[PDB]
Amino acid sequence: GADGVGNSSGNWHCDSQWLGDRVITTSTRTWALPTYNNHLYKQISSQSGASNDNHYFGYSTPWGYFDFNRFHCHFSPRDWQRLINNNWGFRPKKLSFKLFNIQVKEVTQNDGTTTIANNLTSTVQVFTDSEYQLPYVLGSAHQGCLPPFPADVFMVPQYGYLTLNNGSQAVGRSSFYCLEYFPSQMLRTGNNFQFSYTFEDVPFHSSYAHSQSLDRLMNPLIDQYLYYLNRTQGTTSGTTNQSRLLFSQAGPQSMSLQARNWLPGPCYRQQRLSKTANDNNNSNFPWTAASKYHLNGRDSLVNPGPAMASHKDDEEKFFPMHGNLIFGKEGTTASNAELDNVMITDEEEIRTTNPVATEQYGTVANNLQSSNTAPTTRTVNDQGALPGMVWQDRDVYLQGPIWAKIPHTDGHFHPSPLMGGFGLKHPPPQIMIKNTPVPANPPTTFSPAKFASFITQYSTGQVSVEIEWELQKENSKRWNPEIQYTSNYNKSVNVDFTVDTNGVYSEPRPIGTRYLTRNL
Amino acid sequence: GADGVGNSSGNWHCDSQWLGDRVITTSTRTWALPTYNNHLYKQISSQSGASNDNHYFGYSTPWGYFDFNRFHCHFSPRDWQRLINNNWGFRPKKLSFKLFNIQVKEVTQNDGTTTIANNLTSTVQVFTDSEYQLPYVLGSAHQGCLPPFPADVFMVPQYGYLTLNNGSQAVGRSSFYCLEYFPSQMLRTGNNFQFSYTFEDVPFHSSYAHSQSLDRLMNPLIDQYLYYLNRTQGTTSGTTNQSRLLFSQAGPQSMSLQARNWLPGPCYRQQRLSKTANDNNNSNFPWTAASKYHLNGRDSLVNPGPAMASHKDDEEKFFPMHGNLIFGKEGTTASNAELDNVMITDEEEIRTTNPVATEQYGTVANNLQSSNTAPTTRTVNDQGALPGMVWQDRDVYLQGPIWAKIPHTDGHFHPSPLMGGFGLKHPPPQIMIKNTPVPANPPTTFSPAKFASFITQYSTGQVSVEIEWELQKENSKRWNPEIQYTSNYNKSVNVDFTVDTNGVYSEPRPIGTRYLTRNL
Amino acid sequence: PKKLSFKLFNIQVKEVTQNDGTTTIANNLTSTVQVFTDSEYQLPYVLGSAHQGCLPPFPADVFMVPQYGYLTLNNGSQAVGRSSFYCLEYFPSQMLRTGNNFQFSYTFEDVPFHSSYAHSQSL
Ligand SMILES: Nc1ncnc2c1ncn2[C@H]1C[C@H](O)[C@@H](COP(=O)(O)O)O1
Ligand SMILES: Nc1ncnc2c1ncn2[C@H]1C[C@H](O)[C@@H](COP(=O)(O)O)O1
Repeated sequence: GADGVGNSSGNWHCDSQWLGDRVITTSTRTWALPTYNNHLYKQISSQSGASNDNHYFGYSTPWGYFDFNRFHCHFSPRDWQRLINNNWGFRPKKLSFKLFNIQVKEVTQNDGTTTIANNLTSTVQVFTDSEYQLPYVLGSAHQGCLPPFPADVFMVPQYGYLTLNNGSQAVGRSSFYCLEYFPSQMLRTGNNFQFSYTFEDVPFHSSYAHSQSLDRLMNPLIDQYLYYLNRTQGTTSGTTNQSRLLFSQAGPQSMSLQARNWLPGPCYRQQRLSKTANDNNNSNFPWTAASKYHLNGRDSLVNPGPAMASHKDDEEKFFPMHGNLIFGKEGTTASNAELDNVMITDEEEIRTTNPVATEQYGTVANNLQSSNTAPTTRTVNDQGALPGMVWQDRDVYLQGPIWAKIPHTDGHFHPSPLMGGFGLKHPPPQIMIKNTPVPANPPTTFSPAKFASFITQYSTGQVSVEIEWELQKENSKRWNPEIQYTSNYNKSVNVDFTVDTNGVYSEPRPIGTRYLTRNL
Repeated sequence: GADGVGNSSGNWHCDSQWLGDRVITTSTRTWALPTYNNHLYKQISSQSGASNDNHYFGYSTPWGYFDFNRFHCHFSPRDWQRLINNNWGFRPKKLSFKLFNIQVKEVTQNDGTTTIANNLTSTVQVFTDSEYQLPYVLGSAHQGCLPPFPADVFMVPQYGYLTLNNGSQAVGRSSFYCLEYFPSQMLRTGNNFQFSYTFEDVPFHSSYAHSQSLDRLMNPLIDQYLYYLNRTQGTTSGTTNQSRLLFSQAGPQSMSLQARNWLPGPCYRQQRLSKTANDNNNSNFPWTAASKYHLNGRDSLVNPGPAMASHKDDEEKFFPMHGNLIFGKEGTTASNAELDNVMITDEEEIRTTNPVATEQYGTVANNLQSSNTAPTTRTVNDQGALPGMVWQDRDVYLQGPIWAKIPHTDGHFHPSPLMGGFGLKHPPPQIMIKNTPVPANPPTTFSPAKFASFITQYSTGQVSVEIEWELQKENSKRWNPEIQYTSNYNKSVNVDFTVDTNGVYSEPRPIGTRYLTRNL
Repeated sequence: PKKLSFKLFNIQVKEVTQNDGTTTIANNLTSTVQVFTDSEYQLPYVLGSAHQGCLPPFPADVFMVPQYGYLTLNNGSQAVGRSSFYCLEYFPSQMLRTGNNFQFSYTFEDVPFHSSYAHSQSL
């Protein structure tokens, strides 16, 4: 598209309607972009002896980027409700990215007054990493996404990437990337940017919860025709009754003893924590007692491990040591905030397919029992994969991640984003943005010296993201009502999901996705 | 249709699927029919001096009838949920009635043993009052409908009608009806009955509740340009300031004083009752203090009067003297049951359009105020209709009535069934049923005497009712979540809407229809 | 497995009466029976749990048709709000009198051959 100065290069498209078979979410926000790194690429690295498991090496780029890898970027509270309460599952389909109404303001600090004006002849630069040649930095829960509330304005984040490193140093195999060596479209006021993307085939999310259990799958009325051993010694114990091999036919009575066809999902035990700050051990163990992995001799915390249940029945107070995603309430410092200032997510719908995160896995034998030796039991704390296991993945919440770029390696197992969502080989490419550097005043004499005197300026405009969603409708013969998400009809202070007395949108609680029931 | 003995004349069609634009409810139940009134039409009437406001005159017919004027006859608990939580409104469209799998069993009491067998050569008789010539006895909350639970069997009710009466006596203008003077189809085993009906145009029900109020409709920020009088005397009161006419311009501050364009709905004050059996007056006033009407010098209790709100804000304990429909729990005598044995329905969603049932209506002047006379106020307890009034009708619950035959008179006002539902000029006609009388053993000598010796027999079979429902989808731009009906996810004793330990379906609570919000 | 053909026939409905000390059994011709197949897989699948009531190994043997019972999500002896109650009457079913029959055809999906072999080599 190509138009003029006094002619808007786009309209405000923010709406969503339903097709019963699918739903299209249109979102528009206002963005602002500073000049990052002073038009410079900078080599960043770990502090000279400041930390060990946090060593790193990379670069800081003068470029910014757009992101909307949060569900609340596209769905409104209400829409999310309809979605959750009605559909077995859902998925992404298409994508439409649009940049418009661009304005480049240049600022000057004269005396003690900052004046801002229009630099019409100035441009901005956009390009999309569709060949996936730039390090994919999205899908890491970073901030700078689109505001949940449409009326809010946001600052466009800065691009920074990491590389292979040996402590504070780097290896010869490390990689340096210049985004200037990429063809980019430059835009003046009245120019716009267009982009269309098509999601790959990716399994529906589980917007459902099982009404049956793995162990409670059989028939309560009929007995099995299979036999198991339940008595090794205990006979008609009185006279001459040491031991005897006795077998029983499985019945509704021997419910946790019946033959089985399937196993629970894998596991990686997490430490149990209480929300009550006195049930816990009087010691600081969020690192020395937490489950972690290490690569290249570098410890890294296994935060959202395999999908495991948060708590067993009749507790609802013990959450796993970081066994789930925790969201921070609006207005709360990034450094050591209170327990009443965060929102911990409960994964208690997957109890029927998944092992409890804090609890064990089960029992394993590890000896040759006999008259000479007593049978030994081992408590299994870590279980790899097994032929016959079935599990449910995590959950997506209104403010959770949407997709994630599956790493390009030789092998993957069950490539679903650990933080939750859709694992994509080729995910919505990265869209870069940056203000074209404008040389300040040059000398009448020639200078070979690198240019570093530029006019200070920032850009602003609108951005629009349209996404189509395929839906999986609900087909259940459940007689009684199922559970639905709802607002408290009671007389209330402030309205859930709303601005306050001085204009600040706030998301009260996290929103699960599993409210509807399907069988096994 | 015409087939044989060992050939079922129909299948069990009980299911419901959705079309997003409409929903079709198919229901099948098993019915049983005795021989009523001993194959006789009987003249019934009021007891010789047993009651005065309960005097009556009519007849008892040997016929039975089919009824399904209850929503739970067609919708399952779950379906009702989907319906309620998703649609602005709904309505009836088509109808399909089917009778089949008929069996006529004749019983004989020989000694002390009742033997039951097959009388194949016996018939049953059906016909549908489509000319509306038989007194419409449906839409009166009578019992004998189709069981909420599909597995339950029901007894087919008996037909009885009333006529014009003068106390215990009747007038010459009274009417006697013989259902034998109607053409009816007789069916043997293997015969079936078919019937299709088409609902008329009738306004959608309000499956919504207003998010705005009548008095709270204007703009909170801007002031009106209209003026009202708010001060008659109170001036700069000190010296020589008796009285002065002063007017104010309506503002957000004068909120309950601003000019108005609309009025609340009509009213007929009801007496206030408390659920706490000690707040009330120590006197029995359910008749001597209740609002009632009288025709022909006969008192009749105004049970579900005009649609009025049950209680004002911050109470939820005071219900109107019969100002709403009350349902009896499963297993509870018809005579003086406990308060904890009934379900009282709350009409607290229509607070914004309707006057409170127990509270007053407002203030009216009734004198010519002056220096000589002080202004007089009258508390209005009864308000007819008024140009500019707007009201919401009652509500339909999972177990409430569906339709009602609007009486054929010279005039109607707002012909909506007082008990709630769809007022129909021509509602689903009455379907009659009766076992064809079989003469027992006759004498070898001729007798002119009326025959009264018959073989005792009862009929049984299946019945199927299919109804199509037009839906009005939800189109709201509400940002925050709306309230939804849901089951308590908590650890529970018995499951809501389910059979118990010995096989008895029970409906826990009444189900409203207004969960979604629309503006004014 | 590849294909499947299910057929019900020669149905007879006998009704019994205990009069004095003698049980008499006779024919109730006008009586029906009801069949339906969960093809939408909406009823809890209770098969494949080694239960009894299958078809007799020996053809000459007669068998009793088992009863349907299912389980749901539970919290000890209690149930959760997310539990599910199923009524098989809310399913369209075909009713049969004497002389009526039931027909059904099914097609297995692609599933790897079973190992009717044993390796002559070792790992
Ligand atoms: N989010 C997501 N994306 C892709 N695949 C998923 C996902 N979640 C579960 N799976 C399953 C579906 C396939 O059966 C399997 C392919 O693994 P492979 O290692 O590709 O053979 O992985
Ligand atoms: N249930 C029902 N049936 C029919 N009409 C209804 C109903 N509820 C409200 N109304 C309104 C709709 C029309 O504007 C008006 C016709 O009244 P009339 O007296 O017919 O001129 O009555």
